[PDB]
Amino acid sequence: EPLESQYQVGPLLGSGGFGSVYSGIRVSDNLPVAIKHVEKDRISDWGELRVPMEVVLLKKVSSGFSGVIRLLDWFERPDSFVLILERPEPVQDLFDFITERGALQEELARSFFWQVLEAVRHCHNCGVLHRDIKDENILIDLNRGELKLIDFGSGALLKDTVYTDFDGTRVYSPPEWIRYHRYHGRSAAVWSLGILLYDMVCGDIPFEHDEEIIRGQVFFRQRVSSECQHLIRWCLALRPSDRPTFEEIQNHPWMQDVLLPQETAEIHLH
Ligand SMILES: O=C(Nc1cnccc1O[C@H]1CCNC1)c1csc(-c2c(F)cccc2F)n1
Repeated sequence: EPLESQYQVGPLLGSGGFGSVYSGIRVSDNLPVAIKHVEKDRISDWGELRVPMEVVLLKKVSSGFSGVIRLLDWFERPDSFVLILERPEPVQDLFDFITERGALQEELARSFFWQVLEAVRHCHNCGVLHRDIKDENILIDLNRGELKLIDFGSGALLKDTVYTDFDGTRVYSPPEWIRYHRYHGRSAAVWSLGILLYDMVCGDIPFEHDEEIIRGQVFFRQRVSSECQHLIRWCLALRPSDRPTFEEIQNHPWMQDVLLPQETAEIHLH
């Protein structure tokens, strides 16, 4: 029951706005894990089963489907919570992967983007809005060609009314947030997915400054097919209601004939 006695702690994987995250092994069966610490003073969103809203969201999405890193257990300490999360091995985040490869071939980006869409749909089906979809928050299980979302620490319960709070990543945030401090969940998620898909096929994000986000003119700095460009620009429609639904994204001509994850690993990752 001590954290100490169930887990051998390994080295730090990263720290930041979300807390500090370490590699670990579960002693009972040697299962690789990740161990995330969050200081209670740093938590502003709370929920109940009293825990961080992050733990509520995780428990909602962690019933089995493999497109999210699951919450395996958690602990409360006097000044912090400790979350025990899945750890694939070998693994690499998508930011690192794109940094190393540069812009992804479209077949690969299609496979990755499709898996992200399936994972986001799973979250929304479980009643969870992630609100920080980006390269750094997507892990690639390199052996199986499977992508997995991490970091629910800026997420919220999914609702149909306006959100007036945001603490995700600004350059992935939509023009309605920038201009009005208001957004709806789904259409804000589709904007972020447009930013993400551009990042995959171009190797960097399309917008740095607020003025570029609100102008929403997309320039392509690498060669990208016309169908991919069209999907990106649709996702990045300035008016929220002009963006595609997940169903419309997944029916788009660019999204046809996706590789399976295992095929994807055999072709592009092995
Ligand atoms: O939940 C996860 N991670 C996380 C959560 N909540 C906030 C941040 C999180 O991650 C931080 C560490 C890596 N960058 C961000 C997680 C599980 S496995 C893992 C991971 C890995 F096993 C190898 C390399 C990088 C990894 F991310 N991460």
